[PDB]
Amino acid sequence: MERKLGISLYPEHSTKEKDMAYISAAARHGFSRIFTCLLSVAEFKEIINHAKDNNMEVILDVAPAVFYSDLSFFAELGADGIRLDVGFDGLTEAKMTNNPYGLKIELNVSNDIAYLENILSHQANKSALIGCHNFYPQKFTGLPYDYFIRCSERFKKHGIRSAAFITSHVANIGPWDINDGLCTLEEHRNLPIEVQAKHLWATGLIDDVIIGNAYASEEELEKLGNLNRYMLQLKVHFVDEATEVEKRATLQELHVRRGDITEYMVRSTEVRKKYKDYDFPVRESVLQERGQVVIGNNSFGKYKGELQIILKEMPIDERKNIVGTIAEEELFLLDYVGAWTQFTCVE
Repeated sequence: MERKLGISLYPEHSTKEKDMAYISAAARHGFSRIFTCLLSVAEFKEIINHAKDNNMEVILDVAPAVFYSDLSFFAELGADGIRLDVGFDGLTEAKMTNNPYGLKIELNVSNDIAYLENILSHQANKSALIGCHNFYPQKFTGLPYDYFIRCSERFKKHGIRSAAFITSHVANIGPWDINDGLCTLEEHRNLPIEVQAKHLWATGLIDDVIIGNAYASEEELEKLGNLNRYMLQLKVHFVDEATEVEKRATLQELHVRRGDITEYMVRSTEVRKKYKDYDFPVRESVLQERGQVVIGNNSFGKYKGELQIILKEMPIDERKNIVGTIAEEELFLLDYVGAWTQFTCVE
């Protein structure tokens, strides 16, 4: 399943000019999805048209107070779908998927109940359904990890497109007065924007990553657009002593964690076939600690040129050279390198 980047808009808290400029900005970094919020016609129509000219999928969230299943009004705007933030009896959802306007029905992923099982037990077009998590403006009210996974696995089990929200650290606009950041997972509230996106995609359970607040900076859009969406990339910082060959082993290789794992380190064993002829002089070895990129040196015999990323502390081993460290904010990402997982290391 294709992976998209998205942005959120709140046109009532802004002008059509800056919203259209933002859509343009996000478009030149591979964003192709918009979440838009009607809290309180022609200008929404202009903005949405500008979005559709820039090949962006538009999902409308409209407050149920500001008015039934004549979804024609959403069609006339040029929206591609509507969010059902709160659900019904399942039957109503089912009938909405048969709308004659080709509109997507976006469901709330964030409720861990047999919601889909209910909807699909009625005569429902599964192919019209998508799903998106809530975001959480109040600090500490975001979703916990295990709950978030259960929720996302429901939608994955049924092959339905999923999405979640990440938060910008520049953006100043959300739907309400309280805005402590707009992300789905609580743990993402104070993480770098690109790390949040990396995490969501690394779960294997999220297809689309949407910035929940507006406007993300040019730099933030660029960072997100630069990411490989379909493979884990771990930011590495080299030590001063790292040789050219150690850096090439680190950066030029598609690493694979050998499937017979150890809990102490990620072993990239195919690397040492290419590098076993090369010079890895012994230098000052240090305590092995989580996040270190190390390599087997000249004195490691069979294991010379074996690149490892440390997962758990081990005593000094003079048969290894320390090469660098994975960025501290990204250490939790090591848990997504399982048996046989490909990953790269990037600067």
